[PDB]
Amino acid sequence: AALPSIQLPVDYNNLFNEITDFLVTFKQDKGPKYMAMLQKVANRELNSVIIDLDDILQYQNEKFLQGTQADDLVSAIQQNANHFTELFCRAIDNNMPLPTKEIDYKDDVLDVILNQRRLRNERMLSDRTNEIRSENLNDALREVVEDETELFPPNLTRRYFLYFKPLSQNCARRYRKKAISSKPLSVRQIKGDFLGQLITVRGIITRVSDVKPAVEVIAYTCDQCGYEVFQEVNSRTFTPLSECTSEECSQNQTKGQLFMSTRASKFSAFQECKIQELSQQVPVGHIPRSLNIHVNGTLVRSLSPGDIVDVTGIFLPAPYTGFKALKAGLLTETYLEAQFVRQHKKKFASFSLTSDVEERVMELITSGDVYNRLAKSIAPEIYGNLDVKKALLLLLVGGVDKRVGDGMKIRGDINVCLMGDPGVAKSQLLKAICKISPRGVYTTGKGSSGVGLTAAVMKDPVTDEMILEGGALVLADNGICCIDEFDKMDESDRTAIHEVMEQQTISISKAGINTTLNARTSILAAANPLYGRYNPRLSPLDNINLPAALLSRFDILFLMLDIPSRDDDEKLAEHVTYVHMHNKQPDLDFTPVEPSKMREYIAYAKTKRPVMSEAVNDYVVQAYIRLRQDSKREMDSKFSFGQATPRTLLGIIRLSQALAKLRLADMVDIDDVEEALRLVRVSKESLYQ
Amino acid sequence: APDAVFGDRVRRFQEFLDTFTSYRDSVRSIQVYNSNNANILPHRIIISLDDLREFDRSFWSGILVEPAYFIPPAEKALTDLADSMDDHPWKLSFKGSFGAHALSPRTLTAQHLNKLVSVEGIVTKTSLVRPKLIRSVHYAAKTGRFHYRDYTDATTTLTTRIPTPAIYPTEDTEGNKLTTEYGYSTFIDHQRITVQEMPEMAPAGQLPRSIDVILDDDLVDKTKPGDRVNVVGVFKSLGAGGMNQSNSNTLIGFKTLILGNTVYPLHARSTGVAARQMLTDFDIRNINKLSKKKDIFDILSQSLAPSIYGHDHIKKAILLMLMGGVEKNLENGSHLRGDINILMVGDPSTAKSQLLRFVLNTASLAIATTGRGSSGVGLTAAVTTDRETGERRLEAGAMVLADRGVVCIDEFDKMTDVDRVAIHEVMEQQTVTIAKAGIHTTLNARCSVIAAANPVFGQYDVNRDPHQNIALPDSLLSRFDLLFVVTDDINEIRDRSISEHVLRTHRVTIPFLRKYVQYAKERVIPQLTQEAINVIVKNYTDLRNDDNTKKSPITARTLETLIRLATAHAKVRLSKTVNKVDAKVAANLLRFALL
Amino acid sequence: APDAVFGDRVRRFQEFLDTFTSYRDSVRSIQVYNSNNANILPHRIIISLDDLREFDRSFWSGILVEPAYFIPPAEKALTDLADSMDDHPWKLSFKGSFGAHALSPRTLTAQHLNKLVSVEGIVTKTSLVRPKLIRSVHYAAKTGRFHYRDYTDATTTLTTRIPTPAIYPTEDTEGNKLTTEYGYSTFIDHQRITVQEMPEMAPAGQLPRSIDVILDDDLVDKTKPGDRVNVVGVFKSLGAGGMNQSNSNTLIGFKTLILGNTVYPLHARSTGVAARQMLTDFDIRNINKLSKKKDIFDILSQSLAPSIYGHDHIKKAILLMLMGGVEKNLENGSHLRGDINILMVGDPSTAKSQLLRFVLNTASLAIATTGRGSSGVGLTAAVTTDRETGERRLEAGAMVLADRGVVCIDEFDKMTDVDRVAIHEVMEQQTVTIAKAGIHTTLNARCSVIAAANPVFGQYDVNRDPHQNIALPDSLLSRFDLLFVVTDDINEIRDRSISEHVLRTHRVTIPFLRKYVQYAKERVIPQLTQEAINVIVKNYTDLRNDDNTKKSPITARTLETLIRLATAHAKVRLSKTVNKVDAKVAANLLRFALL
DNA sequence: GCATGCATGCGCATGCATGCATGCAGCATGCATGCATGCATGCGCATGCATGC
Ligand SMILES: Nc1ncnc2c1ncn2[C@@H]1O[C@H](COP(=O)(O)OP(=O)(O)O)[C@@H](O)[C@H]1O
Ligand SMILES: Nc1ncnc2c1ncn2[C@@H]1O[C@H](COP(=O)(O)OP(=O)(O)O)[C@@H](O)[C@H]1O
Ligand SMILES: Nc1ncnc2c1ncn2[C@@H]1O[C@H](COP(=O)(O)OP(=O)(O)O)[C@@H](O)[C@H]1O
Ligand SMILES: [Mg+2]
Ligand SMILES: [Mg+2]
Ligand SMILES: [Mg+2]
Ligand SMILES: [Zn+2]
Repeated sequence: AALPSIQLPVDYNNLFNEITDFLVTFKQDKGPKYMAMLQKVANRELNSVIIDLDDILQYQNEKFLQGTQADDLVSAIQQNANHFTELFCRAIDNNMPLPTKEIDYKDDVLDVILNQRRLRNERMLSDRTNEIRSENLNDALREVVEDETELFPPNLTRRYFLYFKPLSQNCARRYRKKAISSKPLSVRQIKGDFLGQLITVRGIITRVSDVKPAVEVIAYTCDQCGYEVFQEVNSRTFTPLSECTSEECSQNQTKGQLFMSTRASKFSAFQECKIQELSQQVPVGHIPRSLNIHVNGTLVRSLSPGDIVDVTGIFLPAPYTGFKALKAGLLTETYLEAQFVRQHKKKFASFSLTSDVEERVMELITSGDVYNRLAKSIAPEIYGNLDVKKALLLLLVGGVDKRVGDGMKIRGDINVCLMGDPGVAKSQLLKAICKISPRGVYTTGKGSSGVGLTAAVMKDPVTDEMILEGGALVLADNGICCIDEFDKMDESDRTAIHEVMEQQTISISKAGINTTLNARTSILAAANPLYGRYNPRLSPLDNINLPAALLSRFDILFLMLDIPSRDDDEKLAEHVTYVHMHNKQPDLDFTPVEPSKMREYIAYAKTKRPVMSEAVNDYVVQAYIRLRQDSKREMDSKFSFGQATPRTLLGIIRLSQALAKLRLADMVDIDDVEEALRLVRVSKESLYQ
Repeated sequence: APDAVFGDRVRRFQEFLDTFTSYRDSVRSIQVYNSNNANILPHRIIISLDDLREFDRSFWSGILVEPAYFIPPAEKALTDLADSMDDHPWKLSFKGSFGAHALSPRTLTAQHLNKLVSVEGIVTKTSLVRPKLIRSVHYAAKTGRFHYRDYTDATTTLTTRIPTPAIYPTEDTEGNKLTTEYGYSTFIDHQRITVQEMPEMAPAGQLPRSIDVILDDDLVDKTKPGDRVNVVGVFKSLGAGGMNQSNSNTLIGFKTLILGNTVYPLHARSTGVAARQMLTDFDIRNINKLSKKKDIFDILSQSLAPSIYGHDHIKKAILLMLMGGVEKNLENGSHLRGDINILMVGDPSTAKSQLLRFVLNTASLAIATTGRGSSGVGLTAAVTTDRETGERRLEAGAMVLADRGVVCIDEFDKMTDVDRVAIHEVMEQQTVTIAKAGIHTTLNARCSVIAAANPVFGQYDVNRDPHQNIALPDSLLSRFDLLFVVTDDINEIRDRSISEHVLRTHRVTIPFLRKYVQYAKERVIPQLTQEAINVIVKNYTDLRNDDNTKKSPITARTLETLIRLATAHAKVRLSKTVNKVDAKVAANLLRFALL
Repeated sequence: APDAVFGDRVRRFQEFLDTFTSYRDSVRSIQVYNSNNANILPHRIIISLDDLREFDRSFWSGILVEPAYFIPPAEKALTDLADSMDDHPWKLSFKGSFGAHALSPRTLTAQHLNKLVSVEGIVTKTSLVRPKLIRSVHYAAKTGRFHYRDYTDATTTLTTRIPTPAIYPTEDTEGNKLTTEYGYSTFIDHQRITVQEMPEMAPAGQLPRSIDVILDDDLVDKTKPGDRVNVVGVFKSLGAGGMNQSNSNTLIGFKTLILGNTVYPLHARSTGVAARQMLTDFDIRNINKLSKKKDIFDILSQSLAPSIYGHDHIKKAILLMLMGGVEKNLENGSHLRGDINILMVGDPSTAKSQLLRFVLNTASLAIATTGRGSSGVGLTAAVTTDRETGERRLEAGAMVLADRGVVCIDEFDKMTDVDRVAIHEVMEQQTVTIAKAGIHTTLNARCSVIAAANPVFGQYDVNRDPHQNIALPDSLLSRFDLLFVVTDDINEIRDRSISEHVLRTHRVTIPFLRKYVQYAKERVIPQLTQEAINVIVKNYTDLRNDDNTKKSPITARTLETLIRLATAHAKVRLSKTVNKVDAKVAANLLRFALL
């Protein structure tokens, strides 16, 4: 016959029973975990449920090891994820406990409406039962009652979202299984055979659309019969109804006109994102490709441009959208549906103390000598350069912003310029810092210019509104911007960095745009003398091209020269040759700290805000007076990169605050200012050889 | 229903496969590999048209002239043999001489329709690999049954068939609702490409001709734009050329395209496709024997461009560049370069361009460029384009295509700062960074560079220091691993000798050299040794603390260059570790270059 | 494509056939016979619905209520079993109890549509057996190849299918002409009949109801008009009841009919179907044992109509008539009669009608008639009718239906000359001749006759000679082999005894007797013997040359009658030759009848 | 034997199922065209860069 039938090794009743038992039975190594979660959900302190597959695997293995049979719910979900969502939703709805807290005036309108709907359901059921019993024409009575009455379906009474998360490699390895759902893949490797599965993709985000309401069920109200009509929608477009469909209007001769009711509708928060290949995954001589991701519900706003992430999702198809003339059969377009996001570098803003972080941080601080121990751990394969490594660490930590009132503001970030002879690993240090930073961006001269920095006006494909796409500076907001070949930049770009490093903003006034952008970022610049090697026979300011004011506005400026020395050359050569012969550093008395723990400690330190007192103020003013008195004589002899100015005092203050924060103290101390002055002094040591 | 001629052709092709015994064992090997490893191999093999001609001329002509009647029988015979020999359907590909059926997009006319053809050209644009729906599966809630349906279209079969446009089911036969099973459905890939006549053969001043091609399943992503390609397939016509219905329009004709079934990339000079040769056991024995002699480096060095006189050190340097060093990546994520770079400055009749062209011709993957010929985006791939799908992206440039290969630059001094700054990053970090409106990416550009330049005063002057004679940024000169200076001085004996040599010309082989280079670069990766460590340390210290006037400055780049040269010489030696001899050769060559 | 439910049902029916082993050996026997005898047997088997119910009730109800989904699987299972067990498709027939699915054309309503039914009725009109074209074969002259095509219609399967109206091919695909091969094509028979409610069960004074039936292949010529038939089939509906297109007419409904799959003729009184029984080895042993007892004739004669008193000689005569003699045909083409005829004349309360009705009830094929009930054409079948094909033909009458059987005539003396002249030919030549407009034929009417008549004066009178009491033409009397005269004379003892016998009644079995007569009439054919020849010669001479006044004349018909009685008594004895005892018994019986 | 009445066959009117065409009118449908949309194109201006003086 037409539409034959086929037999598969899948039974849904057994799986549903197993789901119910799992939801009501699981215990982690207190009552059931998921039952407590449901109690919170009913009490209205939660919105999302996360189902982990490691729990399911543990449940299955526990059932097996003691003999009783169990099905491979893990494999079933992995292969046909999209179908189990409804099974889980129904299983949960069959078990949701009652609310233990009354509904008050400080609750959500959504919850109010849901409660009203449930009470109304109970009212019709009771009324129908009473009416039927009155006739004198209990399971049969109940059954006829459900059969002869209309209700609000469960989906219009649910209040929570449900998501899955993949199987951990550790758990699969311990249980002797192969975690397919948690093997990272590139957009290159995702082919058609993977459709309908739960898979993990490793990539870098490039574009994210704004959050907008996506409709799932439209609601209309009929004034004639007082009914509510619900129309499902699962397409990119739909058609509104005109005439009633309720039973009364259907039977009657005069039908009422439907109207639209936004509040009763069922909306979803929807975003679309574009993910791109990583460099190391692209084959030789090819261009990276992209992929489309959809985010629905409470998982929105979890992705921002420039993030390197692992996204778990269900791979689903979509209707074809190319030209008709090139269509050959039933071609389809693909996308990923998001379920779980894992960042490769945890943002500072999301910091929160906890036993696991506490033990590691206390271990590190107990080990002692935190300052030097961290400083030596930045790019440990580069020899020497301890002072610049310390300065870079202080730049990473940052200072303290100050809100002085009356609308004014004082920056709290540190700006560093390295200026050196060729072949001293400036680019290596730049790249290492950009990698260690959680929002570090990297740039090189003519590669990016104009709208490459700042932002440009474009039109969103998803929505029909105009938007601004940011450049490197906006992408590096609340982070580090590393610039190579600083002196080769164009005048417009130089002015852009000028204004950013002045007041953390960028003003644009051009055809079709009149606005200001926020660029709360730190600057780490690299530069090379104007004649290649430094010429001691010429003044420092004539040895460089950038404007003296631009040099001055930097908090820290280092000069790096290559003076041959038969002693230190031996040490450097031994270091480099050891680094090549192995893949590790040579020192054995020092153990470097990994970037994860470094980020942990820096994030913790950023929570502090030390303050300044009178003794330190007196010391600072005396030091500033002495330094300002001295610098004038040097500048007169044309042997200084710049005269001392109040920006120097502000830089000293910021460095002292950063050192205090690193020490993890609310109180600043004289030794911090001592170290800051030591650094700012040694900044120009090589100029006096 | 069964057809007598169809069965007869099946039997005849079965006899062919029986008389020839390579394809049976090939199929057995494919099945054995798949069974053992469960990666999976496709169910396809290749046949020799020459063998077919020798066996049965009638069947040969039948396949060549009427594939629609002769291929499906052979495919069925192959499938039957595979299913019989084993403890999806299989497919066929063709190699051999096509005689008059080897054409080009310009010489492909309507008289070749429905006949198997082989076209050569350059890929101009590919399409996005999309899945195609074949079989759909559904589940019934009210009954607990699984239903399915099948689909097909015009391009999946050679013989015309009566359309059967089955609809997508949403209800059961009884009226119940249906649920879709994406994981239990079946999808197949599909791509479309365009091929154009090569620019080395197309008429000049005349617009080019192009032809479409459709690829399916396991032939879906075997090429990229800009490749030289040879495609063997069936040239077919589809649809009705406006005949059906009135269709008053008469201008349009019949749609045509190729149901491609074999695709081959071809190597060419100044192209992104690398050359690769198959190595035989005789080749391996010969190369391994040759490696054991003591003057192998000298022999290989002299083998290069024997038509030119002298320049032994430059020949050795070119060989070292070809072999290359080794690059290191640390767990932290740091990258350490392993390529080599060469610059030559000399008098204007010293065969600089000749050596440049020789390296272009012999290198497996090389791209040639001149000073002002390519500028701006043409070098860094900084151009942006977009299709009708709305997405913008990049298309590769000189150095980007040159990844893992060689770039020859002629008239080097003629460049500008806008692109010298750009090439700084390529020569040191081996990456390219782009940031335009809506694009922020990074492209790997791991390539080596050979360049030649002229002195400022026409002829090299010995009365001035090298700075005035070269006049190039010191930072740039630092990035080049080796710099050579060559001057022609008149001398009766040398002039005599070059005269006899040139007159001789005017009245080891390269292929074996290429095989040697391929094996050496693919198989062996040596490691450092304490002896070499000490030798390099001593030599670098001496150079840094010597007062002699040099042509180039000294940095840590010199130490890294010494290490790279030692490793490359070890690679030439085919040893697993660098040695004192290799270190000394590297030091001696560097000293000769500098002094 | 394959269907899971179809496969499950096939496997279940396979299990049924495995558990029940009779059908397997039946199929093996059919194949054995068809192989050995090359007449060919068809591929059809009968299944028991009772066994199906006992095995699987759900499957039983499935077949009963939805045959369209359950039968084809069973047919496929049977075909598979046959093709597996052997060293066309096969078909099924159903017997057993149909419960509420046994109906009649009056009680057959729309609620039974698509359900397996069993109807009973009388065949009213059969149709002409025509061949149906299935597969056509053609030959191409220009190319020397044979093509073919297949055809189908709506009535060849239970399940609906998408129409595929292929056309008759006259040309090749290339344009060549084609020549048909009538000898290599394939044709199948086809017939349509109509069944009506029985006349003994339909309400009196009401018009009857009828239903059509379609038969195909080997069920094509199993019945004739006027027969009692039970047909088991599938009640089905075809076409669209004017729904498609406008078709403004609403009076007509859906066409319906039965795709019959089993046909059974049934025996009834005064009907053209002969009754037959199946003889078991127990039956044969009992009959053969009984054969050896000396008083077998006496016991058999007494067994008939034990409710009546006396008439022993008449019972003997009726038994002799039932057994019958032998008819002879010579190489010349002459025919010699072998039947017997009986006439009874008696007083009006002598159970004549009772004996006559007993013979009607017991004889395998008997037809009953009254004096004036049937007249003219009704006896000789001389009626002429025609269909819409335009041809005229004959439809059989009483004696024509009575071929090889018995005719009971009651109130014989009320007939007329016009039909007594007709019956003369039937009694003597055993043939009927008709010569009407466009009809000149001759029908075989080999039947025996038993008749009863009343004396002229109400009661037989002994004071007058037999002629005045009988008053029938001497020619007619000569044709009756035996004539009996029976009178009731009052007598105290006889009246007493008949009284007790009748009162006893008012307060060997027949089936075994019927089996006995069937076996005797089918198996034994005796021959004449010189002893009987001499005895009959002497008896005939004496009778012809005696002076006693007889009740009937004497001719050579009397000698032939002696022969027939002797042969029939030998048949009763189951001896292969007549004997002196049989001759003497025949002579004694005839002498008693005449005197 | 002789006269009548009933059945029976012959002849004369007529209605009635099949099967076909023809003029006609109705109804789905292709076809003219009316349009917004998104895209690529060239088309000058501002200007950073290289060159000559
Ligand atoms: N102090 C050092 N220790 C180890 N390697 C170094 C050091 N200084 C320079 N190098 C090497 O020299 C190269 C300098 O390249 P780069 O990082 O671009 O610096 P620059 O821009 O000054 O040339 C690097 O590849 C690095 O490995
Ligand atoms: N060392 C040499 N031995 C033989 N021939 C040479 C040598 N140097 C130059 N020539 C000849 O002189 C010509 C130089 O051409 P070209 O390579 O264009 O000059 P250049 O490279 O110096 O610009 C070549 O055709 C080559 O045959
Ligand atoms: N010899 C007999 N033995 C028993 N019953 C007889 C006998 N003769 C007549 N009868 C009874 O008398 C009735 C005669 O009915 P019927 O056969 O119509 O009379 P007839 O045959 O003389 O015309 C029957 O019902 C039968 O039972
Ligand atoms: Mg650098
Ligand atoms: Mg040249
Ligand atoms: Mg009677
Ligand atoms: Zn309504």
